[PDB]
Amino acid sequence: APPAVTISASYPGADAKTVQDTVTQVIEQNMNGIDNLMYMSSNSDSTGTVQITLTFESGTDADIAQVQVQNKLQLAMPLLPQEVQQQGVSVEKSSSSFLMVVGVINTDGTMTQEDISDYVAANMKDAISRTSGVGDVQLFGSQYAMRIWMNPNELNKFQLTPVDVITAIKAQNAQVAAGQLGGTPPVKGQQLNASIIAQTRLTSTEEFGKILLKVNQDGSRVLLRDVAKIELGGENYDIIAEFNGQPASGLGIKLATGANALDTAAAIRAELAKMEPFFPSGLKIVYPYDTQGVFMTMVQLPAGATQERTQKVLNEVTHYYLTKEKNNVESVFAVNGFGFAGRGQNTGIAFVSLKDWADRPGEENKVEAITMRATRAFSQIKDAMVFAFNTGFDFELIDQAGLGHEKLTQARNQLLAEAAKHPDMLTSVRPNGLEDTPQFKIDIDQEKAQALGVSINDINTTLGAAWGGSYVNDFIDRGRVKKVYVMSEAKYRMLPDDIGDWYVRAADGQMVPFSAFSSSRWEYGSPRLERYNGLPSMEILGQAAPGKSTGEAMELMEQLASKLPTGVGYDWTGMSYQ
Amino acid sequence: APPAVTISASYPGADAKTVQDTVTQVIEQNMNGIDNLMYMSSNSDSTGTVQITLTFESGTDADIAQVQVQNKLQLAMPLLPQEVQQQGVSVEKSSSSFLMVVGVINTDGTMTQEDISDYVAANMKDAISRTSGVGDVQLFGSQYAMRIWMNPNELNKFQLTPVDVITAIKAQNAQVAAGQLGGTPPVKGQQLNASIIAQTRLTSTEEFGKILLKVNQDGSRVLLRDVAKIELGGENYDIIAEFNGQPASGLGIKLATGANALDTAAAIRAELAKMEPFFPSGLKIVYPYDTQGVFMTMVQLPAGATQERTQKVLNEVTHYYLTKEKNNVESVFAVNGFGFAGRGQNTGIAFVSLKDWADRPGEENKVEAITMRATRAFSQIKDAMVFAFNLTATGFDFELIDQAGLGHEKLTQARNQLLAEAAKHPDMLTSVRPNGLEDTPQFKIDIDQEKAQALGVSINDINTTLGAAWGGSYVNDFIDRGRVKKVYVMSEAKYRMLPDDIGDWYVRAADGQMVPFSAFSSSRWEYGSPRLERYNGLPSMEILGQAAPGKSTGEAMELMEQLASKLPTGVGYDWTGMSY
Amino acid sequence: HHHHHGSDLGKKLLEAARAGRDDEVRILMANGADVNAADVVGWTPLHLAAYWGHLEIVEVLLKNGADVNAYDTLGSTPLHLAAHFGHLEIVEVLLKNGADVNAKDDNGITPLHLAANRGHLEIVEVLLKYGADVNAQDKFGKTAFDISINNGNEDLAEILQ
Repeated sequence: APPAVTISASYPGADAKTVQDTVTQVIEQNMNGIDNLMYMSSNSDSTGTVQITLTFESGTDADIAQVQVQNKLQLAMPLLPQEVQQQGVSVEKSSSSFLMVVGVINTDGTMTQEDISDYVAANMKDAISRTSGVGDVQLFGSQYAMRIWMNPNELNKFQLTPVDVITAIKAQNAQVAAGQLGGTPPVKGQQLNASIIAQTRLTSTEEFGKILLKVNQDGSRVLLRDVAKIELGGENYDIIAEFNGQPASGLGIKLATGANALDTAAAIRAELAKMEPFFPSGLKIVYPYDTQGVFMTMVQLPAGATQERTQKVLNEVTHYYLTKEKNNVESVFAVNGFGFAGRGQNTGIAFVSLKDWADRPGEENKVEAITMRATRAFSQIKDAMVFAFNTGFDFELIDQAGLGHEKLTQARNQLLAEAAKHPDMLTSVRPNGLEDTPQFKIDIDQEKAQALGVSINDINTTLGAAWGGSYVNDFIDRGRVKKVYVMSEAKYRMLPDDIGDWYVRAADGQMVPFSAFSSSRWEYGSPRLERYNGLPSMEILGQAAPGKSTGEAMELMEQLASKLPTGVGYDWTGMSYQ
Repeated sequence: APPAVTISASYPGADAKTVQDTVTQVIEQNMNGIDNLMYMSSNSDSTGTVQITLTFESGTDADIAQVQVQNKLQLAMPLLPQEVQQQGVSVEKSSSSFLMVVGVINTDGTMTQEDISDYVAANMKDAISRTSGVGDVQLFGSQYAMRIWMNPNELNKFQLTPVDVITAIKAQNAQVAAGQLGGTPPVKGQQLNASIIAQTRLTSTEEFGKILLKVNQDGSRVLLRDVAKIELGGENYDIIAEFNGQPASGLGIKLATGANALDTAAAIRAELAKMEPFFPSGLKIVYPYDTQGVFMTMVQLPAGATQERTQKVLNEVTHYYLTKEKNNVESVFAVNGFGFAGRGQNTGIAFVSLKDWADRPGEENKVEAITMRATRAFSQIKDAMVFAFNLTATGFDFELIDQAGLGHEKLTQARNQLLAEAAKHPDMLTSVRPNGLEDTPQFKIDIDQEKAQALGVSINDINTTLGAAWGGSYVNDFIDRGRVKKVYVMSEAKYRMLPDDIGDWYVRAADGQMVPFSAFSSSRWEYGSPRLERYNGLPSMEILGQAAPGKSTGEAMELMEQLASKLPTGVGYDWTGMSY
Repeated sequence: HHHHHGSDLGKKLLEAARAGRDDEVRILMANGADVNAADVVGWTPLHLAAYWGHLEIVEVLLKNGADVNAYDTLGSTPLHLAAHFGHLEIVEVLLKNGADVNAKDDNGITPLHLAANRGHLEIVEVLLKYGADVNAQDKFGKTAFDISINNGNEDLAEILQ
């Protein structure tokens, strides 16, 4: 196949457009002078995530493509936002499909879904990631961070903001270089040499809780635990997994381009054998997907849909396999928040593992019939594309003259409407991406901010830190470096009215609520903006109708596309590039 | 074909010495431990640019050369000034010369040179740049940026400075991450999930115009359009191109080391074919240099020479081909401010394309004879080396090198001593000349740190006011018709032309008082270099020349060596290029 | 005027009022669909149709008793949306069918303020024509004249006169 190098970066709490116009465009403009690049495509998501896939000529050496890409990215690194750089950008040469899934459970149920995901993140993932042949490792869960969950009523009561909390965490969860007693060059006759130790990183919720925010004029103390709840919790909360309905975490492992599948999976198992003895009681490894004997089930809800909606559809999927297919299905490893096409609150995937081939006798109990029967059974599900799997065309509608997002959508729609009027040639002609959704547009009134003496940086930090979270600095959890995040407690960031309970401190020391200097309205915007060779795009999938050739259908699409508005072009990619 | 990797960095508003000492020396000190390296050279220009060329054994794998050069460059990146890093340092593995030029004009004359350069940069340059085989791509012009052209009278009227301007642009042309209502983890039962959208990048001169700089005590408002003019305009203004006298922009394309010229030229035409159907009305691609059929004309004026002066010389050259050689010459693509030499106000170049082979019968109508007559006719032009040539093995390439920290002024003296002796041996040596540029008047300004402190004016506020007004400052990015582009503050031209203008710029002290530049600085003229060269990490001066009619190079090198051996202590030499 | 969640036919209508399928809106109206089905943000189909400029649907919903003055959860009516996004004919239609020309969202922002800000001059004149208080102030004390100064759009200032 043609080799593909994938760049992944993130921006905590950023919308798609923000990701696109501070990260994706910047990187894309600097992917020049690389050898054998056939084409480049990208996504920028309202998860605050970007993925740029650079696809090379067949025969290209993947190591060389990777390196050339990494090097270009390195020279672009300083044009990115600091928030993005400090997350760590990754660059990978791998297959898009999983080679295997390593399941992890607690048979004594002593550990929750979150505790298992942290155990996996902190004790197992890095060593798996350093095994040879392992291209990419997806944790089905999140590593713990120190979570500081802010209360806006208590922050206001002591005349504090998230800016003050952040400032104080950087000052009191610090690791200081303090030099030595009797250090070089020393005076003559010095007898004593010793390291000076000053502040070290904090290691516990106890220690964060006694960070000293401020001493009142009357002498009393305001500690961080007085304005915030303090707990270990995920860097994010978007991916939750189950194994036959019980809590789980795990690792989705992808094979590095060109490596051996069989050697790589043996090496993984051997590395897993090294970690088992040191597991806490209850922890057990389960192997829910080994590459037939296995297949997958994709769950795509329309955009806007929450974790709770997607979980309800995954339950039906899991239920059908656990009840209607008892006799053929050994297990279901189900992941809410990650799907075949990447990541969102509205997507999910199920990995299915079948019983021994020999105990599934007969035509009707083999992979092909089972998947078919399941797709059939899930096609009734309302507002969810749900199919099970183990042909067509791949078309990019492209913005060639700065048209913008809204107009390229109108053109997309005009193409789809025309293609539906030719059912004899074209069927299932659909976007592969997402639809605009309601978003909350807030405008800061600069005039009012200025007249009250409230700085815009305090306003925007207060907003962002509270509603999107902010990666402040690092700490040590049982000897492992990890992150520290401030965000609002769930209950003070759920509804529009909550905006007006956040207060910012002005130069004169008075507290000023968000409502005094903001105003807001609903509007529509994209949760996934796409791009093809540097320009905005929209990917359209379809197939030829029965008894019609791929080429005739492509020919029709090309004709249809010539009649689109001025500025809109197109191109073939993936399966349709040749 | 010995492979070269090239590092290019850019520092807006920097003099040659500033570049050299903050960028070039830092990079060079890490250029060691690289396999198959023959030598290293570099220029540090008063255009705010550096170019380090690393040359490798022939046969050396170019991908590996590039990987190792960049590995070493990574050691210096955190030590470089942030203003350099933000422009984007580049590392390329290309041929030194153009494979082709892609010209762009407007046949309706409804777009300017400035507009055509933008259209090319935003819709065309990147895709060409990503094409396999494309080593290096030169835009003949500049992408648009948002230009805020400051007025010091209006700024002083409202107690503002460029620091205030810059600060207000960073705050009000921002792209905020604002999170979500109902994001994770939520309160169980949450139905509502929406992203929060706050400030986005501004997209238009109208939006920059209304950035609020201050509210007065009486409630009225000072907007950025009240202290500046606001328009789209080049990141810089140094490159201007014409095609047959009409406004043009274009792309100069060099081939990646080892790549196939035919194939690569074809991919470029194929990528260009994807763009044509979406051009605005009038825009047309033309092909003024394919690679006998073509030749170039170098135009080199002395240092100090303005863009207007260089334009006249280019006009004379263009004129000669369009009048005198019109039966032979199909087109002339003239570029002011870029050349063979790299780039600067006193350079230009013309790419010339001749008519069909069979529309020029006779020997006097072939490239040799044409370029010979052209060079002959141009020889009479004064304050300009102009010559035409096709694109030797009796020339030499000498490097004079400071091997004892003698400094730039002494290396010059020593140079003049070598040149003056080579000019008293016409039997063995003909036209022995520096390849570089001469020192020029430059305006040296001293900040009195004592006066600054007494007045409570900070040094950052002084240096940023000076730099940003007279040199220009990259503030942040904005979005122009859905493409990321830069935003620059600079003084409007009117206010940064003459030395008395220094005094019109005010800076605000701690106590709120406005202080003119004249209050804490003094100035005098002096001389300095506008292109400092270096060879293998040491200050240097390249000297060119050729053997004398008949005698072979090896004997001319033998004399140059004798001459050199008599120069002051500390001055050494080495041979590069041809002579290696 | 603040409407609540429909179901199945209320969802179908909302989704179709948005995409501009004129056929399917007519089907669902005949078959009982709630004309004032709101979504999670309080957008009725008339909001959606006004926002994405499907004039035919806007007239159809109005034919079937749709609340010309539906509020979303922030106080914003369909006229606000049409005025703001420069959808002239819809502005005419809505004001012809009883739209409150002086409706204020939670921010004190009127359809005039919005038409003013985005430079939609034809729409500004129509709003004035149908009663629009030209001295209406939003929560920051701004009129649509103040807007015209801040933008520096002199065509507008002279219309406001």
